[PDB]
Amino acid sequence: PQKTAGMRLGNEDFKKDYNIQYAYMTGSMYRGIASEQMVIKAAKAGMLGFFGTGGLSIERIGQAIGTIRSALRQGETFGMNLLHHMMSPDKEVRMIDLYLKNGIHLIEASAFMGITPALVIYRAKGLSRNHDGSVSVQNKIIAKVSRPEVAEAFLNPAPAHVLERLVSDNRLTAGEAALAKEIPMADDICVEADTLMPAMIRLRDRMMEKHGYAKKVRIGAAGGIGTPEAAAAAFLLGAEFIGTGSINQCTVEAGTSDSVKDLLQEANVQDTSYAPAGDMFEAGARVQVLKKGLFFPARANKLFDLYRQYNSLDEIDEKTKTLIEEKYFQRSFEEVYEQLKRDKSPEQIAKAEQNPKHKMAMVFKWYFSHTTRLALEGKSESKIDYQIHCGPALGAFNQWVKGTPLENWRNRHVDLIGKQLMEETAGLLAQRLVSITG
Amino acid sequence: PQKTAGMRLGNEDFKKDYNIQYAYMTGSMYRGIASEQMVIKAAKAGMLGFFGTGGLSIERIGQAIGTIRSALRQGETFGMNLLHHMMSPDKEVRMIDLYLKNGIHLIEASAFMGITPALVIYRAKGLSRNHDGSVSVQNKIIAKVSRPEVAEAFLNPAPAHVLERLVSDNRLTAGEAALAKEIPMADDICVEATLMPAMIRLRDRMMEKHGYAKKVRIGAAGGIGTPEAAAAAFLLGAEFIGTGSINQCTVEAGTSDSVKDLLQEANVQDTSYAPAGDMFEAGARVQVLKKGLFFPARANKLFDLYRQYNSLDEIDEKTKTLIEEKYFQRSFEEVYEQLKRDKSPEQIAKAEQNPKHKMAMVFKWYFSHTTRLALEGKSESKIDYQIHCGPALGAFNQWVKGTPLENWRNRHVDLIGKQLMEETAGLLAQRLVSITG
Ligand SMILES: Cc1cc2nc3c(=O)[nH]c(=O)nc-3n(C[C@H](O)[C@H](O)[C@H](O)COP(=O)(O)O)c2cc1C
Ligand SMILES: Cc1cc2nc3c(=O)[nH]c(=O)nc-3n(C[C@H](O)[C@H](O)[C@H](O)COP(=O)(O)O)c2cc1C
Repeated sequence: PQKTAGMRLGNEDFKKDYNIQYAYMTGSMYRGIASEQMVIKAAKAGMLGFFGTGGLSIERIGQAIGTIRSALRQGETFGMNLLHHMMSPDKEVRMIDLYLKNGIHLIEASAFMGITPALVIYRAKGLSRNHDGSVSVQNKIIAKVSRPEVAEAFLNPAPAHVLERLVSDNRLTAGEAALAKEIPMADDICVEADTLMPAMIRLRDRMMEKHGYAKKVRIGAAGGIGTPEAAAAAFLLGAEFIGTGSINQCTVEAGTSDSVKDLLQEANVQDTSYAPAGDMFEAGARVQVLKKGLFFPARANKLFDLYRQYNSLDEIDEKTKTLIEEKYFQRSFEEVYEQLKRDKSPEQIAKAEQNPKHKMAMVFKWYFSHTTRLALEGKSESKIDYQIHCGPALGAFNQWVKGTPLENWRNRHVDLIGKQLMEETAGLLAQRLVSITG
Repeated sequence: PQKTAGMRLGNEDFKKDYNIQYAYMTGSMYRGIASEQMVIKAAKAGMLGFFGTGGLSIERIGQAIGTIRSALRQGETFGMNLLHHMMSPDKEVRMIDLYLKNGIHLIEASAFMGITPALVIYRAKGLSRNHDGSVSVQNKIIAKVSRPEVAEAFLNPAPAHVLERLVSDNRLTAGEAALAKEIPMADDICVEATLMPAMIRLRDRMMEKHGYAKKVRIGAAGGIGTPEAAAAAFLLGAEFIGTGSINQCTVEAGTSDSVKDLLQEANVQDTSYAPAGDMFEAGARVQVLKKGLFFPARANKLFDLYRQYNSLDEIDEKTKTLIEEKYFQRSFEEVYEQLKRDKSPEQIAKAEQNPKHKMAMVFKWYFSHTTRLALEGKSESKIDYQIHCGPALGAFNQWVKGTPLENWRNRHVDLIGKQLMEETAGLLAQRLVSITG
């Protein structure tokens, strides 16, 4: 049907199920960096886009839904991020409720460690038996995971004790709960690898045998993909669809500042490094960020090293304490904590007043939200503090398109770079088959 | 025709130039772990083998050359490691001199940060002008590198100020130095591991810039222990590949049976990083076998102490007692005295003046000692064995689990090489057909 080589790549049922032309998804990016504009542009070009709900209010998310639906008037598929946080399980439930009320039938579920009541409610709500014997699934889930045991949890049906409970509470009907037993929690697993693939594929096959699901759950890959070569490698290793992230932040459509994008355009492969994440600061979770020309990585790492050794804010020696206040924060510890009193819940403050360790993290965490805010806002002339999440994939992309019309991010459109990546990926793949069988 | 699928992989001129059937090399492994016997077995099977000269005497290396040549009597190609050390600059020069004096026309050049006088001497010596105006290159170099700027240095001709100097000193003739201007430093770059596709563009850029007659190929090494890994490398544009870890666990490898017994049981997750002896101070790290072994933690500890204190005395008596009793089984004083016997007066002199260097020198004993423990079959305590190894071996082990190849005593370096390349070829063709169908 006039479909290009790029469109032939990856699993056919994946493309059919989501009514898309490419086995390709743009991954969520928090605080709307994966913007309404981006999701709309991706949907209209026949690929999968997810809106970045991370760290936005329910009211704001609902506003995003309305805008996207209004612009998508040919039944184009699109998705919403559902980002798990250990501390705020009610935000997730409220997000699901918003999704159910507003027609959201596709989510990217990420950072989950296992299956939650909210996910089960979403998966099972609306389930009905078709006359032809099949299960009518209203609400689809693409689970983004890095760990086999989380993948496995998603390849299994909704756990029975959660269903039983939700039926008791009249959240699900017995019929919905019965139907939920014979389908997996996720329709697709996006394996995020920022060598794991064959293990996940073997795990998938085992789970298909074990449960005898009617429809195969596909396994895709994301992480490190910014070039035709990287994408080709992912498909060789068994990816049945692929996802990108870093390259999409550096486009016209991305919901971040022009200054951020200017920085991102100049990134090379070596220009990123690891730094702690705000929302998982204590645990020691780390994420990749832009390094070249920026102080944030060193500074964020420093604050973790101080949390690590001392047990309170007072314990910090006055010379570094003066460093943090004057250079990092441009604010005193006291000033920060008082600002935090305004923002946070009384319960959280109370918890900090009793615990000097928690009070410390709480104050350092301000740096992360502050620097994120600085980045999103175009304003600061000092770019030195900008927290910018980014992997080497972008660096690779930049080198790929060096000296091209695509070099300037103002000519980079999320749907077009997506298309070109997939078409060139396809050509590269075919070209190699020519080479080795010649 | 009559070439297997495995032999078709990679760049054809790479295979032609080195008169081999596979675009495949076994990497050097120090102290003769890449043994004469291994290099011979690889050469006879139409692949590239490099002898592990690292940490051996010039006399020992010269003896290795003789043994290898005698067994290779059909003009089979083989190579020698040239391992750069910042502080043994004369060993390199003497190694080059030995290579020139003997039949060595191929080296694997590794750990170089840029181009040195010794490398230029090697490259430029044999040079002759061909009748057609082209440069006849006698002495070939495969540069193993991780950094773009080092690769670039190798993709460039011998730097002019080094040539000019060597001519002045009558090490090179003006003719040799002239010819050297129009050929690159290396014939091949083995990129040691997203860097892959980047390096290829850099190569192309350098080809355009200098218009070399022969293309410099770009290959890949690191993490390759299975058909999948090897298939991925070629798909990503590798024009040849090199392996290391999988070869240490073969009959031919020059290390102890007990080391190989440990290696046979390795899984992907059973390795970690530890500092390297020869580049201890700089903070260079290398991958080693971890599971069941104390060496990694202990080697790391010693670096943390070098990092922090500025002398041996400064170490608190409780950790000082740990190191002496458990790590070394010897006192600091006993070690230093042993070192006086071994090392050059010049090195002792430097330690006597500098307490920082004296410390490293003493900690470095641990590395040479544990390396020796591994090479020798003897110690029943395997706990201190320094064994270099990456996850590639773990992957290989899982690949051959429950097969005749499971026992390392049935693992031959040439045969696992062949099998890897043949299966790599089959995997690529079968999957590319599937994926583009
Ligand atoms: C700036 C940025 C923000 C991101 N935010 C989220 C997020 O909020 N939730 C989520 O599940 N993934 C998030 N991701 C991950 C991407 O969706 C995608 O999975 C990942 O970036 C793929 O890795 P790659 O950049 O190497 O292509 C984010 C990535 C970036 C670069
Ligand atoms: C035990 C061992 C010793 C090695 N010794 C050297 C060496 O002396 N000089 C060198 O350039 N590379 C040395 N290497 C690196 C290998 O030549 C090869 O490049 C590398 O192991 C390939 O990575 P892989 O193990 O993932 O296959 C050594 C590797 C191992 C495993």
